[PDB]
Amino acid sequence: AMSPSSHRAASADLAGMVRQARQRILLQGNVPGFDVARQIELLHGLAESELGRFLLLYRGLNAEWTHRLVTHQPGSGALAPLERVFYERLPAVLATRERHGHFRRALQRHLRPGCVVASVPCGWMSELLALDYSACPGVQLVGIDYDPEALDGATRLAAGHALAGQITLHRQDAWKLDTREGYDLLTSNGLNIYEPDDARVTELYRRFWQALKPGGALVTSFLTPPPALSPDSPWDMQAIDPHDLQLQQLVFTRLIQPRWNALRTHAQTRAQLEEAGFTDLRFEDDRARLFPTVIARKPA
Ligand SMILES: CCCCCCCCCCCCCCCC(=O)O
Repeated sequence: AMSPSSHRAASADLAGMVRQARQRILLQGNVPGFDVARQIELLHGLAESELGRFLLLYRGLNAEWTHRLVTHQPGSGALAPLERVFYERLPAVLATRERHGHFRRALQRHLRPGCVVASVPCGWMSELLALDYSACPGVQLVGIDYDPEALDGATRLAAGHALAGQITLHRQDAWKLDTREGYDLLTSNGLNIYEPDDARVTELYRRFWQALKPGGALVTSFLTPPPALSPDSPWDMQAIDPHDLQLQQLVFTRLIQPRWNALRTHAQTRAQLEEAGFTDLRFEDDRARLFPTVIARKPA
């Protein structure tokens, strides 16, 4: 488990996080569509869920939960009723599954025989292990992650895979990446959205650029700001169910309080990537434009 190391049992910290969320409900009262009692029911649904508990405690996703959430097939599995609504209806969850699809299409398009593909942070390597390698013999896969549990999980997920022997894993802080021209393709999801400082994200992109061979490509992603937050929000409100958005807003803002709130526009992301040395940017937007994918080229 992610915790201890807080030196306490996770159950003790969880009770605290639940108490704090309950107080925020009681002190702030009703919201449109969800009275106090209903909010308390939502909090209980979170606390009864394995993923819900992880989010209450840690306020972000790790390798395990990114994989399990992103690869969830709607209607499948053993989920409690409310838990299933969270897995299947929240606009941001729908968006990250769309994004996952765009990552797969982009990586597949750019794959060539013998190429070296890196994922940073690799997590369980869900996207790379899902690709079709039938016409790309000799691909080498590289996974970098700072979480030893992520690397263990990648190994376990790849154990029966055709490319199990083509994987090299490294425990490294992604923010300190210093590979020089080692990869043809690099994919990254779930780092920039946790870093509110724009310059720190630009520097991460620069390390990605430095790690790519000339002519290589980066596939990454970013969460975008909603209309309340930015005059330049790309959100298509006609592509978002109003009630499910209200549900997400209550769950995120009041209950979980997620750490993935470094939201950036297409133009901001373009500026960062161009500063880092990338050209020929292509954006692959999800339907509501909550979580675009970007493919960025390093000049030959
Ligand atoms: C079942 C408990 C509630 C589940 C709530 C899941 C909300 C996840 C939102 C995922 C998309 C945006 C955040 C991505 C963050 C990341 O990739 O690390």
